[PDB]
Amino acid sequence: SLPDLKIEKLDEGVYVHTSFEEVNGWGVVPKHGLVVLVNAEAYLIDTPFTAKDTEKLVTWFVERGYKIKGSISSHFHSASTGGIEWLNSRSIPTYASELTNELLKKDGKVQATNSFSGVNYWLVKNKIEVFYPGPGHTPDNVVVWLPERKILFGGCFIKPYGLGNLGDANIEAWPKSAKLLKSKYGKAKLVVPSHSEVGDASLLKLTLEQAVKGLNESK
Ligand SMILES: [Zn+2]
Repeated sequence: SLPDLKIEKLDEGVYVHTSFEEVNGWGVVPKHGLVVLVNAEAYLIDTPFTAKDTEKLVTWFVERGYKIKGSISSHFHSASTGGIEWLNSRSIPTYASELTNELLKKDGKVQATNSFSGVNYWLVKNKIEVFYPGPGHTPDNVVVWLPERKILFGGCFIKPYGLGNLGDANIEAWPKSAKLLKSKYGKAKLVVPSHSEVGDASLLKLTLEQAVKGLNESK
């Protein structure tokens, strides 16, 4: 029995949702995503691994007066797209970049209903921006920046303590990508990694350092 889905308030209009999967090392590993409340509507930033937890997360907010306006998945792995099938099935708009949908399709997974490309994309005009620093953890990974609170959701592109699974990683490009991220969001007040506790802009530096170390230690 895996731990129960958790939903904790991180900042005004921002919640961190946490779900868990069983791996082959850390046994049970926590996966953090967010929920951004704009007006009386909620935007899911990454989905839980399963339909069960995505449903629990959706209903938690629906029962509090919030309509689910949509979800955005930061990379193709289930940790971020596990709930797209369920959300699609409820006609809740789901978003992913073209690269992500291509990896999903290729992996025989259901794709986001709405796609996008380019370095940056505003999911919600001046409130939720999606940024692509380039390949790192996976070919498609993106981050989501909330300008108002200065919060950066890094998903698993932010690896401040070690890079983890390199299976779909691009070790030679990760450094460049992390440099661009660090220059782009040095102003973040909070950086939310997928598997670790929340931190400040230092996580961008630390991620860069691990990426560099990883490239060096590869050749
Ligand atoms: Zn991943």
